[PDB]
Amino acid sequence: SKGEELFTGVVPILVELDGDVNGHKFSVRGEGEGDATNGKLTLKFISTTGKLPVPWPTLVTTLVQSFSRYPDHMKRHDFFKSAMPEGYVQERTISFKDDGTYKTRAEVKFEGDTLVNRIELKGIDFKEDGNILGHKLEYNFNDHQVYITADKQKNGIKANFKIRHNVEDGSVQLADHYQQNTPIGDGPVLLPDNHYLFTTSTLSKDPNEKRDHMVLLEFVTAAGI
Repeated sequence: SKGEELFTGVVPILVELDGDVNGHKFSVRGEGEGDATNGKLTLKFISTTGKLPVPWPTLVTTLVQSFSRYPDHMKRHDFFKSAMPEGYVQERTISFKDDGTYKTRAEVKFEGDTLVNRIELKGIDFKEDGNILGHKLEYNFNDHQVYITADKQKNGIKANFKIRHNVEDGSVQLADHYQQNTPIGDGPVLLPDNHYLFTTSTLSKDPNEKRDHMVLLEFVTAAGI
C-alpha cells in the first residue's frame, strides 16, 4: 500500500492519554519516534497530573502497532500502515483478574508529519488496595505475542491476548486483553491473514527527570503462522 510509504524513515510520535480509574483523573503525554523499517520505537512518557494512580506497566499496551516491522513476504498483511494517514480507531477491554477493568478508545493517525495516538481510558471496579490501585506491581514488563485476525464485517482486525504483570509479592497479575481496530477513512485497507506480532519491551527511568515517568524502548516484528 501507499500508507506504507509514510513509515520509510524515522517518524516522530506523540501520545496523549486522558485516563479515569475509580475516579482518579490523570493524563500522560509521550514523545519519541518510530523506525518501522527496523520495528523500533523509543518514547518517554510523562504523567502531567502528578503521581500516576495506576502502575506504569499496566498502561504499556495502551500507550502504535503501525511501527511493527513486517517482513517483505508479509507486507500484504499490514493493516496498520494501510489505514494511514487517515488512521484507525483502536479499542480495548483489559480485564485484570480478580480486580477492575480498563476500557480504552484511541485514534491513531497522522497530524502533519507526526504519528499521533490519542487515547481515552476509563477504569471501573478496581480494589482500592488491590495490586493496581495499591501500586503492588514491579516496574518491569512481560511481553506476549499478539495473534492478529481479520474482522471483514468491520473492515478491520481483532485480537485477544493475555499479559502477565509481576507482583512485588512474587505472585502474577493477569491482564486479559480484547482488541478491535477499525479504519477512520473510507479508502481501502489490507485485511490480513491470521499472524502474530512479537514484541520486546524495556522499561527504564531518566535519572534527571523528577516527574513521574516511563522511558520505553520496544522492538516489534510480524511473523506468519
